[PDB]
Amino acid sequence: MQRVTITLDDDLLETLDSLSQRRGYNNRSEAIRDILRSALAQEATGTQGFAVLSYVYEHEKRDLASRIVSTQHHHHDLSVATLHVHINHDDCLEIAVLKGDMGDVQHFADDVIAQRGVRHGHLQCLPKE
Amino acid sequence: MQRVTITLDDDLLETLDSLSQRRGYNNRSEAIRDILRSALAQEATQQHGTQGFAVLSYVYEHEKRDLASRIVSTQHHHHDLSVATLHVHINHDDCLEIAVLKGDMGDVQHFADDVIAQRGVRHGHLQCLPKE
Amino acid sequence: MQRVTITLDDDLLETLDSLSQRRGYNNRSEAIRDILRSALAQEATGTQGFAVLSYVYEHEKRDLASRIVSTQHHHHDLSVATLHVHINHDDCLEIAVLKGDMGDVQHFADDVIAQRGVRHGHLQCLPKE
Amino acid sequence: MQRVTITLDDDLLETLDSLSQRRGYNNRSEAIRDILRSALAQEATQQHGTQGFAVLSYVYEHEKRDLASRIVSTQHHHHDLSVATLHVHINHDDCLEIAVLKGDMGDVQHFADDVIAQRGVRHGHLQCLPKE
Ligand SMILES: OC[C@H]1O[C@H](O[C@H]2[C@H](O)[C@@H](O)[C@H](OCCCC3CCCCC3)O[C@@H]2CO)[C@H](O)[C@@H](O)[C@@H]1O
Ligand SMILES: OC[C@H]1O[C@H](O[C@H]2[C@H](O)[C@@H](O)[C@H](OCCCC3CCCCC3)O[C@@H]2CO)[C@H](O)[C@@H](O)[C@@H]1O
Ligand code: NI
Ligand code: NI
Ligand code: NI
Ligand code: NI
Ligand code: NI
Ligand code: NI
Ligand code: NI
Ligand code: NI
Ligand code: NI
Ligand code: NI
Ligand code: NI
Ligand code: NI
Ligand code: NI
Ligand code: NI
Ligand code: NI
Ligand code: NI
Ligand code: NI
Ligand code: NI
Ligand code: NI
Ligand code: NI
Ligand code: NI
Ligand code: NI
Repeated sequence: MQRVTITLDDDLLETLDSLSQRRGYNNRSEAIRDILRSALAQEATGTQGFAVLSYVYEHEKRDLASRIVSTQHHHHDLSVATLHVHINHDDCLEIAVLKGDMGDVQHFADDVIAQRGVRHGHLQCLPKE
Repeated sequence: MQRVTITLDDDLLETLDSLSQRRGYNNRSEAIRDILRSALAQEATQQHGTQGFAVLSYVYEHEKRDLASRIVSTQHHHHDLSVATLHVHINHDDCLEIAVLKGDMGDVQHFADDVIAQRGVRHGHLQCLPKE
Repeated sequence: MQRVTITLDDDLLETLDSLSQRRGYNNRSEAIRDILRSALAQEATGTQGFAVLSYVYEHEKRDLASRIVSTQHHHHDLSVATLHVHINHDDCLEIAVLKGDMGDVQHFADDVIAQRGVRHGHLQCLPKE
Repeated sequence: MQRVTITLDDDLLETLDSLSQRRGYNNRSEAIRDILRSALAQEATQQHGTQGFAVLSYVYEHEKRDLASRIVSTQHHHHDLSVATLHVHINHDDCLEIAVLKGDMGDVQHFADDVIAQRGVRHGHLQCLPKE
């Protein structure tokens, strides 16, 4: 067993402690060691497949409604279908199911979320494997 | 029962006959009686004061005139009637969209119009399933 | 202008009259003439395109949940994606978006709705034209 | 601020290093600090007593063992948490499904488990967007 010293800010530690107590850990190291185990295990996650793109945006702002649909049409091949739920008067929750090469999928995601007016962008890839 | 006579013009009649022919009908009363029942029956499912769910389909060419931004804005104005919308990019220009609505079958009718009656939207189609 | 005499049962006429009065028609003929106009106009509705299949079914009954998904997988090519809303504890509202030759679409619809356990089956075809 | 020392075993560490390498990290505190914040932050969005919406994705092979009938039955048991589910037939065996949920972020967590924790379901993934 090796050792590693990290520096953490007060608020993070305050939440982490609140959690280590309740979740039944003897101390910070024990609790952090556990989060690492799960997190790294998820890193066991090739060129083609499907993907789920989630994100929230406001239809008005920079005419995003039109922009995001136009964008998706430029890559309509990669697009399978898009689910959309109106959450409030301004925001919209959208989920685009994508098919094709992961490279194209990665690019598609950027065209949609890496821009002003879009929040909570999330992309899960499901490669053929 | 009760017999009723309808006054039809030469044109409307030549129509009812070629289409009834194509659809296997050999008799006008039958062709007309079904069209009628089919109508009044759909007329029903739409009444106000009845709850339920509905399916609204339609195709639109996103570019035109902010139909995307206006179609989406219209659904937000009535967000309480919307459950979720499914959109499929048909080709570089056409958008197939399907919206599930729940609530008063009446208000739904309105909603279908506010959208289906928008310059640029075609193939509109509603289907109300009263909660029974 | 030609003439056509049809026979209608009491209840239908009772609804039709209630309607002709309120909707402002002078009589049955005037009201029926109007329904015909619209109905026949809709008959202006070739081999390929998309379609929307709607229907309601109860997940339990004859294991429909599994059957309808298995069915759709036999024709997964014609299937683009399927929306599903749980309406109550027993019934489900499902809408399948279909792509392909109308012939295949017509067949697909029968495999899904023309059977016990399924209600309100509806199919709108959108051919490439 | 505050410095903390973690006791790691040779294996967990060789892991954190090859994966941090692949991801461009050159320092362990940074690799670990982000993993941590990312975790506690997601831990948050899930609390009970907060409303909102969520996205639940997962893949399943419909045949297996009535996973179709059981997955769908489970969603009906909690129908109030469901908004709508989107299903895509990946291939002759795999079903990609996406369910939108709204309500207490807490109950949602449960729901994700009742399904994601079903023999035959893989690639499960939740994303809670607290109504703020
Ligand atoms: O688009 C990718 C995702 O990016 C962010 O989450 C990332 C976060 O930005 C990243 O820092 C973390 O990785 C933790 C950093 C640890 C690395 C991986 C393992 C080896 C060492 C570095 O993963 C999460 C998702 O799981 C967003 O919060 C999420 O909504 C989005 O979908
Ligand atoms: O699957 C096709 C549709 O079949 C039924 O509606 C049909 C009805 O069964 C038919 O009888 C009527 O046609 C009226 C009969 C008139 C014919 C057409 C014109 C020429 C003469 C005959 O159309 C409606 C739909 O529009 C169902 O109620 C509907 O949910 C379903 O989607
Ligand atoms: Ni050691
Ligand atoms: Ni193209
Ligand atoms: Ni919206
Ligand atoms: Ni409101
Ligand atoms: Ni691009
Ligand atoms: Ni996989
Ligand atoms: Ni009589
Ligand atoms: Ni589109
Ligand atoms: Ni309105
Ligand atoms: Ni119809
Ligand atoms: Ni019914
Ligand atoms: Ni005449
Ligand atoms: Ni095949
Ligand atoms: Ni259901
Ligand atoms: Ni209930
Ligand atoms: Ni078949
Ligand atoms: Ni057309
Ligand atoms: Ni300090
Ligand atoms: Ni499937
Ligand atoms: Ni439960
Ligand atoms: Ni995530
Ligand atoms: Ni937010």
